[PDB]
Amino acid sequence: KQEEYVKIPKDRIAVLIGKKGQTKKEIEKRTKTKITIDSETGEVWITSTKETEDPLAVWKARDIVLAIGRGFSPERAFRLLNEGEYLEIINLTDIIALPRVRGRIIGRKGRTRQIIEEMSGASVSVYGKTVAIIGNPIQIEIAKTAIEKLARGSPHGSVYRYLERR
Repeated sequence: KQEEYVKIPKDRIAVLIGKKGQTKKEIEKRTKTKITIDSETGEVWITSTKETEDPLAVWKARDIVLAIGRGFSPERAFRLLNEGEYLEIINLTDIIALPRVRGRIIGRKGRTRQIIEEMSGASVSVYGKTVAIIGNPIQIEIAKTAIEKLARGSPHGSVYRYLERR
């Protein structure tokens, strides 16, 4: 027996559930957990079943839920099922008003965020008040560092050279 409890934005619940519960059920099937959603509050419970492999199966389902909630598509959140892959959520507030930080990370037509992902190997989601990263710890650390530089006003050339070096 095991229960993880989280809360995602009301904005995201519909994407977590998907077409007639298809996404919710895809997460349940891949992790062997039960996901229970409150559609009014955005509250989500991730519970183990008799089929659950181990504690990490629950944490991974929870992190997929959290990743979707922080703006990753479900297809992109399912990266977290891979071993050695972790989720890191950063509040934009403590790496620096806000739409300007988001634009610095994303770039013109999202090109900077594509450069960060290609070069670090991490997946990156900029959404509301957070940036969220999916990667092995090293990949996360590289994307995190580039994002921090960009948030503080570091020129693109410096960030791109830093990323080449990594």
